[PDB]
Amino acid sequence: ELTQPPSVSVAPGKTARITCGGNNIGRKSVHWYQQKPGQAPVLVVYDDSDRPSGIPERFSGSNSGNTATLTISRVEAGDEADYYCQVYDLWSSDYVFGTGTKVEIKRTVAAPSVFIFPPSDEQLKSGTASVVCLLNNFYPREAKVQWKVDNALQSGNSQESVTEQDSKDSTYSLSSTLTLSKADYEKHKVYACEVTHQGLSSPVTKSFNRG
Amino acid sequence: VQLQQSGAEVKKPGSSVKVSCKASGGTFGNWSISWVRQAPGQGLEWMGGIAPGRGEATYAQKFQGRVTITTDESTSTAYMELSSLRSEDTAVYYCARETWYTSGGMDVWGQGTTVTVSSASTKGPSVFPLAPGTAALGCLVKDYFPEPVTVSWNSGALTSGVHTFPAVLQSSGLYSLSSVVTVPSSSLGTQTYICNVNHKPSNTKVDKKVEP
Amino acid sequence: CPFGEVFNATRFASVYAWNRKRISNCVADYSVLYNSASFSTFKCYGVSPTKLNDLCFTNVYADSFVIRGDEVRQIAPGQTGKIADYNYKLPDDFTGCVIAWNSNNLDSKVGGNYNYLYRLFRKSNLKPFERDISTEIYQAGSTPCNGVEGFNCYFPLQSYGFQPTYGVGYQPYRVVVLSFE
Repeated sequence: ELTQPPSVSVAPGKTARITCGGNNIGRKSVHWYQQKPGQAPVLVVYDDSDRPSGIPERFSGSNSGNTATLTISRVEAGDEADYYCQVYDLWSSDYVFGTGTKVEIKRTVAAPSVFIFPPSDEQLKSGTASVVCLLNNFYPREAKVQWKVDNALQSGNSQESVTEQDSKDSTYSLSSTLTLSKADYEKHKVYACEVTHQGLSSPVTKSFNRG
Repeated sequence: VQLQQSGAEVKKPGSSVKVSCKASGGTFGNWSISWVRQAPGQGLEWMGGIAPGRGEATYAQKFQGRVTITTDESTSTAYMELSSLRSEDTAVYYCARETWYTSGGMDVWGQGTTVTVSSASTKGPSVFPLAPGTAALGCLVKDYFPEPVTVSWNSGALTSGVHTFPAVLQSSGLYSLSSVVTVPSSSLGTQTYICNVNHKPSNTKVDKKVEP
Repeated sequence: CPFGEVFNATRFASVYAWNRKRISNCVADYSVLYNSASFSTFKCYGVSPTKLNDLCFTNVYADSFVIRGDEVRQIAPGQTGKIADYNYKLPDDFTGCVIAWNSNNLDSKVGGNYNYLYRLFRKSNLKPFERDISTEIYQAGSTPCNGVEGFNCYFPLQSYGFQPTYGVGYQPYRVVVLSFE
């Protein structure tokens, strides 16, 4: 039922290849849809290797029995999107899509710009505090944001939401928040944020004293 | 030729929702429209389809017996009704034109309507600041419902180095969002920075000046 | 050998009155049909299309008709619906291939090709490889029709719409069934 790799990462200038494997797929019908964050799918390749009006000739399709592959020639910074393959299974009368493949553009190893945000004087009045640690423009996506509170490693009360890959420099951005009660906030002093990442010679720590 | 869908809805679990899909070009003509949903952070999923010119609709076997896809040509608007809403039925629901020259595809894609299917309540977000060689400062948007929140900086003055992080589903049934910016350190003591948070489904409009 | 005027034929028959060609004592190739990308599908039941090229069979029957896209799944052993019950049923021990390709360019007209029909109403189900071409005014109610086509008295042959601009599930699909004995 049209299984795709979870994600492929191709270097700029190189050719991205996204396979789409199913059982007895049409000899003339595999469709490819590009979907960018917050947008509707856009049909880029249809009928295995054909392309609509307006789709650049860089996109190319191919089919060899039970596996179809999408060929994005000379991948640049504006190609980060989810790609789904879709066929019309005549033997099931259903439109069947693919699991989706995320395309990450490779880049020179960028280091994260680590910032630390103490809670505001108004946020403490509500009874709950939240300390934010910002990781700005880094690559690759794999980072490790562990919270050190008075040299004591923290776990459990941290939420990480990472931005999608940028449209120009293909860099990510991570934010990790430490949400604890105002009572437990006064029980500590030095709130730190140790960021481990490739391209960093050693972990960087942006800390602050409570007050 | 362009498809337009209804606005986002917040229906309590176990209820039923109706989703409209109107064609901009007068009438649907002799085309057929299919419905495709997408769970948050997941793939595309086919639910069914309808040919408004022939009055016949077919549903996918997974959704067969739960959806009802009907139209009316007095307004030329396709409808999709999903009964027995469950927490996993939260998705962005699309309506797309079925192709006729591609042997099985979808041509034009509607913008998409997002149901939430949550037992939570409406709430406005409180905006707490984030005060600070470059520098970074932001405003933390916390505890709201539903998802859509648009954050602008100085009402649109600076947008070059802005990062609005995606919402985080907190355990309280609400969401949390942070928006940061990167500005030169020399302009901190002079240029004033303020963030503009706009949460329409609660009519909340907050502006908070950010400063060390 | 007479495959040429079976696939590349100009007009095909309706599903309620499908045709059948007696293919025997002819040099037959089944690798051209798989190499010809002019089709949309090629599913074989029991027999493999890889060995089909070097096999001597007694007789070969090719059945041709036209249905819709969403009705192709019913040209398979053990399926129901409007077809495979009143139009064209396959035996459960079927040993052959089912070729089917889209034909929106030929079998669909802009005004509406009402020349292709399918059997909507019938009392008894069709046996495998049975061909019913009657025009009996179907009686579903308690009032015997007997010629008249009043209420609960329907003509059993309904026609397909077949308009090109609709989706592919509603488009005409030419089907050729290969049976080997």
